[PDB]
Amino acid sequence: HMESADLRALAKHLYDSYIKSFPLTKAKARAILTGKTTDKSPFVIYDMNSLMMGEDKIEVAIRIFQGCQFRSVEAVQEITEYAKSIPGFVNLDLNDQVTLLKYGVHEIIYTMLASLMNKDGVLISEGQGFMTREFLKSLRKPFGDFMEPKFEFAVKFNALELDDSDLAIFIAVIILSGDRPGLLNVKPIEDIQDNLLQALELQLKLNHPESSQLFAKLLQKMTDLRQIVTEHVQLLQVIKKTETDMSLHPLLQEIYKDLY
Amino acid sequence: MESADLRALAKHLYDSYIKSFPLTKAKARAILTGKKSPFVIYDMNSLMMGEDKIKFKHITKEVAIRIFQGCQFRSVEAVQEITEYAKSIPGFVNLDLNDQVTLLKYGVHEIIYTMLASLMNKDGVLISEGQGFMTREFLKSLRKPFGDFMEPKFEFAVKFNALELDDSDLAIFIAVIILSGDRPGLLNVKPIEDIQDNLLQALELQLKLNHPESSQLFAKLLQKMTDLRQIVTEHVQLLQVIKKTETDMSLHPLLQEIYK
Ligand SMILES: O=C(O)c1ccc(-c2nn(S(=O)(=O)c3ccccc3)c3ccc(Cl)cc23)c(OCc2ccccc2)c1
Repeated sequence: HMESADLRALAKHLYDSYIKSFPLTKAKARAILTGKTTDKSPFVIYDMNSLMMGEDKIEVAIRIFQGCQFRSVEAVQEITEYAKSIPGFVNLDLNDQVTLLKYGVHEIIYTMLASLMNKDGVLISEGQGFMTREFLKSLRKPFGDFMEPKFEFAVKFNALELDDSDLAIFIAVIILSGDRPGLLNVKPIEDIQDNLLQALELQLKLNHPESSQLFAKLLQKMTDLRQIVTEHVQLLQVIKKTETDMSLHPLLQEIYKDLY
Repeated sequence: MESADLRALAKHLYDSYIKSFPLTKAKARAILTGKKSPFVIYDMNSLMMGEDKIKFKHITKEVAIRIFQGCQFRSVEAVQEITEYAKSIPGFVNLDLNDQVTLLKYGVHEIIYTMLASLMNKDGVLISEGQGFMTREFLKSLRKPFGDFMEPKFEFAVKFNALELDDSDLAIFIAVIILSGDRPGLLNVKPIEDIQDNLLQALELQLKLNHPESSQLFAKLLQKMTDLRQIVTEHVQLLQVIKKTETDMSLHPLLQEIYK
């Protein structure tokens, strides 16, 4: 246990890093998804023709799939930058640094994807675009079904009503998982996470006092996260045996080589 | 400001510098001179014994590369320590977040070189928080590109250490470097220079009181930031060559990400 002032200090630290590391915060995403801003209004893609006009303003299922893979790579870069700032992370064994990231980036991506989503769609191109869930759900053969459970998770997850400051600590807890497969020094990983959890517990208590057992309930959502990554990796594997024309990113190839 | 305030600011920064960096200059100096002897790497065999005995954090391809990379992991590790320290400089965290990021982005190299001198003498360099000592003859003698990559760090430390600065001098000098208002892309230079003029004020008084016998040490120390900039460009231009010359450098995709 740390003194509560130390945890408050840790939380502020991490919020600052998160702000610096991720250009599109939940705070900015919500201001776009709600409205009353002629300054911030997205272009909305709901069919093939509006997609064709989307390029001029900012095969189809592949074009969209590949574009998602490059946004994903962009996010691993941002998450890796953030992780580097978590107190203790860079002092870990170098091999374990990779393993935490190998197993953490996806669970973090979906968490952060939820900030860019509502029941009806998802922000793209750094807020400038909005692609509707119904349009994606209607893409051919294997795709389309690739996007829907993220929406199903995002709707429930977003009802916790967390903000960027809450999320910064929650992301950290994810990265610092000492039960990831193949870690060499689990002990120093748990000790760090024991601090992030303490920081998160306090942060949640103060920022959401009317919201009973949010800490518990937020920890339970990592159950949902694990399954989404399972279903997703099973899906990517099918496209790999179906589409031999297209490829993955070197960085992406690494995250999904082995893994539970 | 009143002299008591500069004495206070200097006391403040020394206190912060102590907590932020594991191995002070005072402690390194006690190690490099004499009076638990550090494990000494002076050739290929003693390095092989360095791991599996003291099992070093950064060194675990082939030998010269392994060492070259190990320096970069320590550098990344140190950047977090400097970032922690910067957060305590009065006023720093109250600046525009983009500018905090810019000041660190362009400052860490000069601070790393500066502090590297505290761990160096003419004959070698401390590693692993003092537990190791790697000889300059060994580093200087690594093959083709790598040998010459390490020797200038030593060439700098020897001249710099002839000023005979201590941690209380160095804490302010570091602060002055961070708060450099000529870094590219700053949005609000005024408050950065305002802070720098105070750190300079504290630095000038500190040197006068701590080194009264040493005329124009303030001046001579400002002249060394002329040196630092040229050494950092030389270094960066040198890394550029190794990246384009050595194809034996294949690290894990996620590692290259962390260590870029
Ligand atoms: O303890 C520390 O504070 C500490 C800080 C920096 C280095 C260190 N970094 N680099 S660098 O990555 O090229 C670099 C340098 C300046 C700016 C940017 C990047 C070095 C290159 C040569 C040398 Cl001799 C040292 C360094 C450090 O080396 C300890 C070490 C030496 C040999 C094997 C393993 C570890 C220690």
